[PDB]
Amino acid sequence: QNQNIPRGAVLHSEPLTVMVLTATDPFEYESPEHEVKNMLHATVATVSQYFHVKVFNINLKEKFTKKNFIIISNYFESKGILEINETSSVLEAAPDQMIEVPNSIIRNANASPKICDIQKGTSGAVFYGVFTLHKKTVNRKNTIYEIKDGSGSIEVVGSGKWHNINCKEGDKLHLFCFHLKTIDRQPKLVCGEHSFIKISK
Repeated sequence: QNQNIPRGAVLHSEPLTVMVLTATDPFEYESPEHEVKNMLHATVATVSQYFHVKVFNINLKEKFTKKNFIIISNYFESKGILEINETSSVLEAAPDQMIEVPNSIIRNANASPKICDIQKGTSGAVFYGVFTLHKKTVNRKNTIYEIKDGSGSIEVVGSGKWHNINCKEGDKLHLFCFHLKTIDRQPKLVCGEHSFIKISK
């Protein structure tokens, strides 16, 4: 711990134009020092790639609206996820900087992984996606959300803000930035600091 770039992460200084595809509202979370912090999640695309983005400056909420074009620089990339820090630059693109993102990229960005492919993951691998709730178990300390698709079932462990969420079997759980851990010799998805869940009917 001597530079702020995480282990195995990369600093990108050069400007990158992206189109915003989706974004969450700002939400509060807790830092390891128990400070209340604020961020949002977003998905953005270039003409050739999409990225999930952790946005650590909620003053950027209006810039991260669907179909807006923005230019990012001085941001980190870690495990394929972009991180927009308070020190990052995020500017509104000019008309001559807008780009044409193919629909295939947008469909891809919006696709969820199958649970069987999540189950193949290495310890610590990070996943996002929308899954059907099969079974919920609220414990003293955390909640087990068992999600299922045609490829398999897996447990999602929620604690803190993600403990005892208001949902029922059959609802869809939109998971942001969960990661794989081995518990009872079986892959489970668990929260990290920046995890988020949204429920839909």
